[PDB]
Amino acid sequence: GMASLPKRIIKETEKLVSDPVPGITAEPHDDNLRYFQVTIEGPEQSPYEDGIFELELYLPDDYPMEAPKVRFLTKIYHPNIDRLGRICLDVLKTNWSPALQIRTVLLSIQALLASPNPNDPLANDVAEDWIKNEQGAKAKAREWTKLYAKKK
Amino acid sequence: MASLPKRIIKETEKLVSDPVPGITAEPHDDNLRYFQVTIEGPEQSPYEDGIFELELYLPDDYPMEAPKVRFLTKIYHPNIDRLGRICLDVLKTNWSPALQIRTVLLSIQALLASPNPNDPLANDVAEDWIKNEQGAKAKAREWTKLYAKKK
Amino acid sequence: AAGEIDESLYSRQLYVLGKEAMLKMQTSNVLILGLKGLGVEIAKNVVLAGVKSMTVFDPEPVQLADLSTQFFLTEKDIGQKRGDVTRAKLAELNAYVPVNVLDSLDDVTQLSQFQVVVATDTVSLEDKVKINEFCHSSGIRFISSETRGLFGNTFVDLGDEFTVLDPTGEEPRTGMVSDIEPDGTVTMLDDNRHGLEDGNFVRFSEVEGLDKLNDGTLFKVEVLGPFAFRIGSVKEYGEYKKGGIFTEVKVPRKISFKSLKQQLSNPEFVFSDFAKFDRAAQLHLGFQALHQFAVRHNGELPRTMNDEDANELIKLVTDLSVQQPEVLGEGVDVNEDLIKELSYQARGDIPGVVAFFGGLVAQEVLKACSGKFTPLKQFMYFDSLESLPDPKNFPRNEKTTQPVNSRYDNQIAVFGLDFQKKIANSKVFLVGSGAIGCEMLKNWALLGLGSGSDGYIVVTDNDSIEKSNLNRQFLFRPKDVGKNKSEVAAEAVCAMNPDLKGKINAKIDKVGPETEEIFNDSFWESLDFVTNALDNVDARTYVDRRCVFYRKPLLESGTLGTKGNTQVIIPRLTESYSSSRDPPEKSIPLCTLRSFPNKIDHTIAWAKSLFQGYFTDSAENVNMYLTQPNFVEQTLKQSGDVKGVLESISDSLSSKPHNFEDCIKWARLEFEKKFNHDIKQLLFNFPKDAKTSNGEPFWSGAKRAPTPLEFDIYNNDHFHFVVAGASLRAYNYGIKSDDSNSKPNVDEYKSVIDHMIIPEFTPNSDEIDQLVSSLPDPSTLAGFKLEPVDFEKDDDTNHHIEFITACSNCRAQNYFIETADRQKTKFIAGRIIPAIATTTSLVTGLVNLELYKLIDNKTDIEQYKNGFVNLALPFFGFSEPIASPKGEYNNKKYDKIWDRFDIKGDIKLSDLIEHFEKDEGLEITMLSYGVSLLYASFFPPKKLKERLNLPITQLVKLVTKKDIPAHVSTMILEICADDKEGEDVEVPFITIHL
Repeated sequence: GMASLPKRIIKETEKLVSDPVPGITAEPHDDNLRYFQVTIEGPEQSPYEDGIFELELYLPDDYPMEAPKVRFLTKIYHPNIDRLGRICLDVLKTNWSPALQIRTVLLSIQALLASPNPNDPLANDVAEDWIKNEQGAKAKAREWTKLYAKKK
Repeated sequence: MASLPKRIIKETEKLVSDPVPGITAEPHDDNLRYFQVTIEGPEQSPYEDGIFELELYLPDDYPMEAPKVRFLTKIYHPNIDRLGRICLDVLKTNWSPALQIRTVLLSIQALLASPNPNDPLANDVAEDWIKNEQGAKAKAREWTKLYAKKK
Repeated sequence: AAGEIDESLYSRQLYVLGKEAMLKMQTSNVLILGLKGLGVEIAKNVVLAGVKSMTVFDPEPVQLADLSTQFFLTEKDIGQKRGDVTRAKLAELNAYVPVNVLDSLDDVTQLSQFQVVVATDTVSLEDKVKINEFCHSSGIRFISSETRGLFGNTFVDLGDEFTVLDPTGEEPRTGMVSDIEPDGTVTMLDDNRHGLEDGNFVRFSEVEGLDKLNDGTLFKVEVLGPFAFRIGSVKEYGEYKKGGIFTEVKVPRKISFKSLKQQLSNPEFVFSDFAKFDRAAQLHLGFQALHQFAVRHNGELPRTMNDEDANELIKLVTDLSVQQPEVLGEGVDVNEDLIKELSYQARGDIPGVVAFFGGLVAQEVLKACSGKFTPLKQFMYFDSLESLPDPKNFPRNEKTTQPVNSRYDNQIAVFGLDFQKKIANSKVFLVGSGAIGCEMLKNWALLGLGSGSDGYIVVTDNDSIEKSNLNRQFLFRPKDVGKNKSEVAAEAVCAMNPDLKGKINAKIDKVGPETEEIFNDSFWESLDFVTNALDNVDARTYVDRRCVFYRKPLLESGTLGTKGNTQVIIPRLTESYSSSRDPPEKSIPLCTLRSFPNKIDHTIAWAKSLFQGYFTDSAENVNMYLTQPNFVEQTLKQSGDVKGVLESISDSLSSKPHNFEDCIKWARLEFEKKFNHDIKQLLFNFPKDAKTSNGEPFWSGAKRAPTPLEFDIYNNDHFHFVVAGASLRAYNYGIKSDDSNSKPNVDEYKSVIDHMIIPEFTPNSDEIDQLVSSLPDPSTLAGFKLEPVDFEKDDDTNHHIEFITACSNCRAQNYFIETADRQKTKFIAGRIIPAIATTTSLVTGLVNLELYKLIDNKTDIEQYKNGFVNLALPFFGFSEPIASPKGEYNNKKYDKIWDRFDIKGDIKLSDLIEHFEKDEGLEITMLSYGVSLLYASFFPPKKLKERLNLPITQLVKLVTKKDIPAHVSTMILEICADDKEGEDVEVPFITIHL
């Protein structure tokens, strides 16, 4: 129903440590509870499985009426993630409701790294590569993971 | 005196003689037309915890005209809108003079136990009930605790 | 000059009614009989709305008692005819509406020259029946309304033939089709709900296969589910392939009205309140009996709070129910308590009940001129008896209620002198000075609210007056444009009621965390309640939270065109405004915005970013580059789009224009880049014939395959993209020409473009190293700086909406989307809210009726009402406020909205922590101040060393490295906690008193 949006964040942050999401870290700044630092391990058996990907997450003034803003900080070869780190996710825009959480957003990105949809692309060059040259697209994804996504 | 008050009298006397399980229904000492109703949330529905209050009015042309009814308690339900208005076949399409206010109350009790978000008179909480059923029942259970009285 | 509408004056009302309704209104001559309070509240709204002519008629003289609700009368005018003196003031409201006085109504044929006739309480029923009869037989539309204290009614009679053209006014529903089965069943694309009803009519377009289905033919809709409907057999049309957009269409509906003589005896009731269905037939006989009483008594209404007159009115009402047995029915006796109350209050003249009917009736006057919206049919009765105070405190009898020779005598007649004194001495805070703010002030001026010794009004609004405000903010005149709303509105209402002269404190301040030095503890504590006249939800959610903190009542109110609502927020009793508000409209997906629009809302949102990129953000980067020493190396590690920022600066030095001709060139080149090159690149990746994975067409469903644009200077949207583009660019660089020279001329822009070389398209660290190196030193570029553009949507001379509409439409042409004009683009990109005075006036009436209950400190929740209204239908709903939900921790119960913990003194963290444990049995796990997490139990032991021994003020500085300011007396804190079992519990906030 409602609560103050620091109280909301507080509750969500407490549960993110009380029980974390497998493969994901997510901690806010004690200076600004709106800004989060996230890291996501690349899912198993995906072209990203070897690396760690860093994200920035901002909770806007009217959260959870408005959805969280997200930006990839790590460079990645992915149909739905563009040159500036912007993401295409249904839950962020069309399927957002106040009932959903940060936890929901992070699981959706994790699900997206494991299963791209180049049929609704953001990075158009790499989507047509994903459609027409799939094995080579995954080759370039595995390569960029090694070049840019540190290790682990 | 006249026909319609005698109809109400007989229906009220039977609602006392044999009450409907889980439902309260008593008319105002001011106005025989107006009824104060309460309905317990059916068991193993998202509303099972609370009590829901309704107001029921019998119009001039009753029982040719159906009873007007209004949820007073706030509820998350596909067939009940923000103002308490209800979508029931027996109220509009399936109403006949042979039916009773007993019939109406049982229909609402049946509706709280079994919503129909595919009905044409539905809302937008209906598309939540269709798309996100488990989350829709979560919000129903929550609103029952927030807004419906305890028992 | 028939057929011209001033789009700047009527802007916001034009989104409610539209062009055709208003072209018909300016064809209508309207007459109003009776210019007491209710009269003017109609004329004011009808004149503001804009009719061909307003004619008024009240040749009877002004008495002091008339000022109880006649805001256009002062004590100067006493002894003079109300029609004459009022008519000069209405003339100021709208220059486009002549206002005349009818000097005599000696004959009923004088009515021939009017399309609408409005009879008010000053007109007797014998005359109303005769006027109505002449009107019905002659084809003149008739409306009437009466208010008797806390009661009122309205009647509508538009003749045997009246055609509703649009019954709702809702922008017609529209959606994309995925399957049309041979039987006619239509399924929706991506399971989006059509939002239709049984009996609607749709036309289709773009439905491949069923060719003739798209010719504009209509199709009646039977709703199957939320995601499907049926239209009837389509076998004859062919068989469905793909595509399709259905578009709802409004068809005319003919209707007939019964005359007043007929409806007095067999009435058709539109109801206002669910729990008062019975009172309508009761007040139908009552309002009639009042007229019969007056003809028995030399024209006089019953004496106030008199039992002899009320006992007769009961008698008179009983004889009517024998004469009109249909009204009450059978078994229904007369309600004698309700008729005695009617008789007690007949003289009564209440501001709130007047503004209510003033808007309701005026809206029906407008429906009568236009055929827009569904008229009332035909009687409506209304009463707000629960506004009456507790007779234990403010008793009503023949003494307490008598006139005192003041403008408030008719209000004193209903409530009594004590209560009227208590209103006067109240202390109010009004946030906002717009349409609602204005009507609020004018209501309070009539009540005398704030005029008492220890009463006052505070009104604040940081905004200034502009032309379109005048369409519904009637305290402002043309000469006041560019001035401050609250200040002029404060003056305005003092001219109405000098009893407030010096008691309204008109401020100019915004209400946020930054002005809590002005709106501090002592300010809020002294107030009796707060009233909200604001639009934007962030400021209202703030005020709502200040009220929870200080525990003050709050009256919220809002209109959306013809729709309105009211909300009462009561300490320790009801929810708050933030407790439950519905979510906003979903945002546009990035991929849809960037590459795949299919709806003009998408192109307009793309053109708005582009307007911000060219003419605002580019010039902010360049000016920082030219002034801030480290901006170059700052960007390298601070911004996100480092590439584009450096690019923007580079382009601003490469392409530095020197004459207006260079700007025209720049614009034409941007046309190619945006509407030619980028589409070709998109099509290069995803051709029209592209297949997806799985192998079904890529451009399908929600996707429209674009076509590149060949520039054409004779295409209006191409021409104006380069004109507005040229002019906005020129502004950045301080270049001469611009639109103050003349009107734009295709031929002279053509000469420039014709001689241009335009490049063909080719399918497209060290990147930045170039950009960084290829930028000169700023010192080099002496004497030069850009002027960024500041998007204002209501200056027509400034080219802003001209660019967004042309840019939006050019992109619409790419994706084969129908172009929109300036007024529509200005509505979506401006995020404009439709607003008309009828709803505004009305909603304000309801809020002031709920104010009486605050003045009496009503603690019974069932006395209050939250109102909903949709004047288009019309529909009036009234609900009981929602009770504040209750929480519970450790068996102790608390109010989830209003309760909290209070700790005096700047306390040590661990003191607070153990204090809670040994008092409430609670274990603080999380703790924040504002947006800063001050304590958390998952913190490392070394983190907790820093903090646990610190007072909260020093703790705030530790975390934020910035300290609380001296003026701060309190601090709110949010906490998570666990109960005695270690289970989590919801708990309220903490207030610290420093």
